[PDB]
Amino acid sequence: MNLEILDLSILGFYSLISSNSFESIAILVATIMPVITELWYNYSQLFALLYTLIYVGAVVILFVFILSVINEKESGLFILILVLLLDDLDDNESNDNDYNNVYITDYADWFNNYNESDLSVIGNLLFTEYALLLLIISFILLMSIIGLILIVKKD
Amino acid sequence: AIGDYPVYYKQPIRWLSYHAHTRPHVFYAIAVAALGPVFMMATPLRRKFLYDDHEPLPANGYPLPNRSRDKTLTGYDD
Amino acid sequence: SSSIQRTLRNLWKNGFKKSFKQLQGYNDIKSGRLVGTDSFGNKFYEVDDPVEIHMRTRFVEYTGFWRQD
Amino acid sequence: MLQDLFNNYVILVGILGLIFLGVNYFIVESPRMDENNGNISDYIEKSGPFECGFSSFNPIPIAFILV
Amino acid sequence: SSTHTNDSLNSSNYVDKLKDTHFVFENDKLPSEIPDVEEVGATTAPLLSAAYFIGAKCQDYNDDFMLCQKEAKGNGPIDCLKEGRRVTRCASGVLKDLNTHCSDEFRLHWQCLSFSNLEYKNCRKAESLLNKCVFEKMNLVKKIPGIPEDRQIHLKQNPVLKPVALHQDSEVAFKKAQNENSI
Amino acid sequence: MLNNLFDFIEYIEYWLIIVAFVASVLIVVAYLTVAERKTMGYMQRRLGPNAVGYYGVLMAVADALKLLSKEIVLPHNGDIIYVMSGPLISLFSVLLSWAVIPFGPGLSLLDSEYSIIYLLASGSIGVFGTVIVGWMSNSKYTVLATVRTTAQLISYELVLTTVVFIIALIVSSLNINVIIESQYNIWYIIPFFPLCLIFFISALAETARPPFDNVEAESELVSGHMTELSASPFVIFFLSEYCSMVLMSTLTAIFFFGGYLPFSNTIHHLILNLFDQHSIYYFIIEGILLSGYLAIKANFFMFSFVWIRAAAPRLRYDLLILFCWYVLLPIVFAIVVFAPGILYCFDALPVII
Amino acid sequence: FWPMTFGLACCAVEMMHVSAPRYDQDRLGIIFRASPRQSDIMIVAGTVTNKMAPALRQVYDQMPYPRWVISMGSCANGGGYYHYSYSVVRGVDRIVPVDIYVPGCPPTSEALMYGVFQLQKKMMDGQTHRMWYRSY
Amino acid sequence: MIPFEALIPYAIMFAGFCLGGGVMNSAITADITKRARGPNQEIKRNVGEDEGPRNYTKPRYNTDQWDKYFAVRDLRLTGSLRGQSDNAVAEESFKTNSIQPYSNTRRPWVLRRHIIMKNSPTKWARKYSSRRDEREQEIKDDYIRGMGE
Amino acid sequence: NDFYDVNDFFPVQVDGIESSLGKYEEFAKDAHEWESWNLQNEDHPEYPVKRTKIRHFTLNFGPQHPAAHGVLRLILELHGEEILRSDPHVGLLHRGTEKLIESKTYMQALPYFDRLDYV
Amino acid sequence: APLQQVGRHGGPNKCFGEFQRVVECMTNAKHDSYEPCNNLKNDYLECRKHKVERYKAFLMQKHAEELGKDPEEIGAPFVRKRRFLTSKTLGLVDGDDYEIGVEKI
Amino acid sequence: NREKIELKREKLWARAHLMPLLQAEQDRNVVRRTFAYYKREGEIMKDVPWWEVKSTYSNKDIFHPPQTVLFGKHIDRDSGLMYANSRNRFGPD
Ligand SMILES: CCCCCCCCCCCCCCCCCC(=O)OC[C@H](COP(=O)(O)OCCN)OC(=O)CCCCCCCCCCCCCCCCC
Ligand code: SF4
Repeated sequence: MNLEILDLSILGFYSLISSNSFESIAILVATIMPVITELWYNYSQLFALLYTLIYVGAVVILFVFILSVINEKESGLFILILVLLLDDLDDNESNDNDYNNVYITDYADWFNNYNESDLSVIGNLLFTEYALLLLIISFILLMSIIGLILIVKKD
Repeated sequence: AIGDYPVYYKQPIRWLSYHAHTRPHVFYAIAVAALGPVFMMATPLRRKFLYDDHEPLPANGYPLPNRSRDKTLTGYDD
Repeated sequence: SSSIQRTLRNLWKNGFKKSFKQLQGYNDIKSGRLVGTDSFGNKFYEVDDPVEIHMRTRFVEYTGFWRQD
Repeated sequence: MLQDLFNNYVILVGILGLIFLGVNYFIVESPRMDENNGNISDYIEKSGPFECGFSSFNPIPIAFILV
Repeated sequence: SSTHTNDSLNSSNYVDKLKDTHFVFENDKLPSEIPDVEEVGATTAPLLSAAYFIGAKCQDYNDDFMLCQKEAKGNGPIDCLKEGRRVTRCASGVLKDLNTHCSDEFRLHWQCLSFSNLEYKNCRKAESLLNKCVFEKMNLVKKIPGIPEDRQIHLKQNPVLKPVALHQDSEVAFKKAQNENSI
Repeated sequence: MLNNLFDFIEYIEYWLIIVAFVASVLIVVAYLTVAERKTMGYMQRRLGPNAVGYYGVLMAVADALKLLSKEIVLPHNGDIIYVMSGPLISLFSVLLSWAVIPFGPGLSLLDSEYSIIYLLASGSIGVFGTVIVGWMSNSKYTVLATVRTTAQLISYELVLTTVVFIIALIVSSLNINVIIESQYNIWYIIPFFPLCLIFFISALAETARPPFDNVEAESELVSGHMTELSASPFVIFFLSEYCSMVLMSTLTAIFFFGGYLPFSNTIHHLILNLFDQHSIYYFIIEGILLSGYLAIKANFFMFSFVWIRAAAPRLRYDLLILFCWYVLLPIVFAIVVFAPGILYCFDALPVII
Repeated sequence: FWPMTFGLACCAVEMMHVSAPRYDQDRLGIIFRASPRQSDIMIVAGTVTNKMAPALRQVYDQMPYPRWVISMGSCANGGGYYHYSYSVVRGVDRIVPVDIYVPGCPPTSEALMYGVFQLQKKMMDGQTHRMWYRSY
Repeated sequence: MIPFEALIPYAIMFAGFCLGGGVMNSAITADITKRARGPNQEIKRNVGEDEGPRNYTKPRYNTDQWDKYFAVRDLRLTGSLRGQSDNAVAEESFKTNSIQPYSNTRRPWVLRRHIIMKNSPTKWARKYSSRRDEREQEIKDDYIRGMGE
Repeated sequence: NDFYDVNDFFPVQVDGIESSLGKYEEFAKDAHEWESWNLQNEDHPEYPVKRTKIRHFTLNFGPQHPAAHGVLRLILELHGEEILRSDPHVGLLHRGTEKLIESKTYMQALPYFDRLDYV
Repeated sequence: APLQQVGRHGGPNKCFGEFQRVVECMTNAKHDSYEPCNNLKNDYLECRKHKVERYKAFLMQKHAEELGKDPEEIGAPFVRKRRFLTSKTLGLVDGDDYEIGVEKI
Repeated sequence: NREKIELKREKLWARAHLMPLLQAEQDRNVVRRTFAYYKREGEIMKDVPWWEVKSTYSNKDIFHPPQTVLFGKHIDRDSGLMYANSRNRFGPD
């Protein structure tokens, strides 16, 4: 009984009935949280946190910052339910039946006596192996800092 | 020159003092950050007068002896 | 004047019953020489401690336990 | 390693949240008990904005938006 | 590190639920033609205690097993099984020897490690007793390769990092031998 | 039945550990409100609440029971969502941040090499929880202090985040236990005294406590963002505010004052020398000492939160934004490069053991 | 017991002196709350002019139940000195129900505390949940 | 003049941390040690007359990827993730009781069930176009065609 | 006016608009749909922009404020956070002292003066 | 040449060894064409996805039905709950079916 | 910091000596399961004369263990609480 499915069904409903910009912002948070939680379990815990620190902590509270400076103004129920029920029939984004319905395993090895976190490897590669990517990204962030001022600052 | 803004290519010492009295948050911020590279470039003085570097950590798997297998190895058999 | 030295001295002289009455309405365990009671029954005390502040040298102990008027 | 203990903690806080919601709906005296004058929805005077008593009718600067 | 992998038990049962993880047993055994061997039956604390003593006694056999892997060219698990039994038998030799020669000092050490998060820095006193007893019965000396002799960490007289909580048995056994053996 | 009882506790003991843990935090949080008025009372030659419970001990419970049992003001008949999301998100955000604080060696509900990120990530959610309070619920006083609020706890979240990372850079670990256990021979108050001031200044501003208290600017915005809130929505939000004051007080002790580590190891060993290590009585006393060592340190900042409130006037809002960006940020971005330079110069790049 | 800072006139000075260190209303659990929503009492202190009376009703009606009103001083009680004024409400009881009247000009800081205590003695006499069982 | 009345709230806050620390330290240590006493409840809870002093085992923090393998190894040896056993030779059960987790490898539910997040040019090709599968089916089919020859 | 409100570059005379398939007037009755055929640029200072006069944020620093030393409806008109115009509304405490003194003696009028300033 | 397929600890992962033999085969000078390296590339994709191996499991599951074989007697016994890896199931001689401790290591 | 590096050096070598001992047992676990798989595959596909029993890897000089299995008995199916009434893994119930 995967309770993750129910939450998305709710979000798949309020997205269709969203009326004002309050609803759309709440869609973003209600999309991030199923992303963050399903990543905290299952695949990668490091990036479940890296989402919260950057997505919610930087952009989403900047979404609601600007939205307060924008505006605040202002089929039925059977069609919305019918749309969801037909949309819910197929939910296999892939079509490799063998790859979906067969489970696998990996065999652990004791060679890596130097156990380290996944972030240490990323730092060990992003700062040495792919330093150019890091230095270009710094350059892009420099462009934005100069870019954001010129657009907004009237003088 | 009662309170004139110092010229940076004429009075380097007095130009520093202007930004040390009137903009304290800028002058002393850079100075703390300046010690970073300054101490980094002073490392070759430490490698000869204070102590020598440690040996690198064995983070490359099991150290494999640079030889061939020993045929004569026996014992602990079946 | 507010430290535990004064409270413990006033706790021991008064006994448990009188002090626990002061720990129910007064919120400050105090002791003093009884100066008599009125017709209604309130007991009027005066404090001889050299530590009490200017306005707290005369107090009362009402007849009631839960409510004081 | 092993976060089953943390998982139960997350469940407990979530369950504890409803207890904050629900306890008021049960402890408070009903409208008829205090003055009966009206429900929250009906009592528009109470269920209205506060403006220091007198009725009234964020274009923030560039810098605040720029920060 | 603690990242969810597909090879060992993950963080919580919810992780197992999302992945529909099945923990599968195999009821077979090794085929008859593969000779049998008695696996080492020690847990984490005994091994961490005896990791260096296993190295001294089995140094020639650890290297051959790992050299066999390199010379197998990716076919290690099938081409180094005979070498794999040599390492297991030598490792069982040390655990048995520590059990019939230095049994008291051995348990005092790894029980200290179980008491202090398996960190080697928290059980120096229970380790100095074990090293002296092993050197007088098995000729095995702990050594950390790469650095000078007088810079090995376990010989530091005033280590900067000491345990927060002192093991009582370690202190009692140290003081019991403080005056008796080390007059 | 004793066979179905002894194993029954074996099926419920860890739930009780959390409940014991939950009550442990709430008791500190509940009595911080009482301790605030008392501490802020004598400092002002007042007395503080001493007539609600014996010596005023039952003062927080009176306020909790009073507020929880009031009429709840609602925009409509079934419009509870709007006046609950703001307080609930803020409460859960700071309640989940307690899953990482270790009461001793490995005495944390969550232990992972990403404790710092999880602690900082949960801080961001509470920031987003607060801006919901002043949103769309008319516009009289809550929406005035929501662009003001958001522009404050956004900016200092930069300075607070950098300070945390600079400490984590020194130990090369993001695990709070490693950070605590690595301060054995030194407390980061000695080398990083400027950071502790910067951390505490940012800790105050994030929680919106005075002097950086223009969120609920009492003389300017009545009750600030809580002027609409009443009864249970007020309790949840108010409880959210003080849990941060406990948490930020505890975090300061964890990072700069060594966490649960004893003040003196000589006294610490003498006390633990009296209890036999084979009886569980030793491990009850050990937890009390280490937690008490953390509590005394965390007490001083909880005292400091009230102390600063009783001696410093409020800071004008525009100078708050010009403060962190012009002053605190360049300093915190300079020690983030001063620290690696020194560590590498003497060949002391940290590792995780 | 969280009143609302509705100081209007010279009676408001005494309401501040209760919070002063000599009397320290905070010791009794009294914390003035500015907003009506957060305040369950409303100490109407000072003259209630006609120009204020409509505004006073708006502030009173916003207090969630339960709610009490204390009338301090002569002006709030029955008109006081300005009883014969063209622009003074003669007693705030024409506008909001009152639960206790504190007499004075201004009532001494102890008189207000006595008025607070008497109202407290009334609140401890509330029998709402027994009323449902026995009178309803 | 130290006001002891103001120090009363701090004493309870001091006891606030103690209750959490005292219970958590003693309960977690007590349980961990109890589960290492044996592979069964009949020996976990029964204090032995012939046993020595009880040696406890404090909880482990700052674990790494080896400890996860160690815990499973101890589980297959002594029926607990932190069992104690320094026998030279493991039991006969240890030979054939290895536990290997088999799990699925499907994409997160939010990826394939959000009304918006599941729509992209390449995701529609995966979901509604047979061109990817027709090619990748031939490799699977060649496995059985290339046996008899 | 009361409810809503309505140059540097040279005023450039351009007439005789033509396309490659006719004249401006030939397709005039059809070009309203074609947004690329409009002849009124939106950057022009003379371009007709009719916007309602939405009043600025006028917070009431009203009677129920702790900062107030009485009952002051300080009608503050602010754009952003700066102060544009302030119109204090005194009178919320006009007890009519000057009217009452005229009917009382010189000794009876003294207590009125202690009630002017409370401190 | 840039690294690909780096495991979580900084070294080669499971499928890097099969990736290197493709690169060595392609860039070698002895090969007239890339025909020799066709099987080496098929193994690398096999390592990452196991699609051919999963297909062989689909047939075995499908084929076991048509002969009436039951998965209870051919399949590999498994335990689905991590708290029920009991010492009796683990094969310990004295072990008993009580739940094992997985609350906190 | 210079202390934590020397301690780290000790920790790395402690695992270095244990690595051959632990990896040898792990190799015998992979070998057993690999042989156990082809014992299963041969059973099911015994009546197919043309079938070959071989791994899905074309390169035959590199050991690639299987990573798929056919699930069988649900051992903890009948489990309630606190007592997994585990079905007898070997043979019938
Ligand atoms: C802690 C949980 C608290 C949940 C509070 C709200 C519960 C209602 C269910 C919303 C969650 C479903 C996911 C969709 C996101 C919300 C989009 C939306 O339309 O919300 C509608 C909400 C209820 O109003 P309603 O009457 O149902 O709709 C018409 C309103 N004129 O009206 C609103 O606009 C919401 C007003 C409050 C907004 C707060 C921020 C959004 C909630 C963020 C935390 C919840 C995280 C998502 C949880 C569900 C995940 C699927
Ligand atoms: S009753 Fe007296 S003191 Fe009070 S407001 Fe009226 S004139 Fe002033």
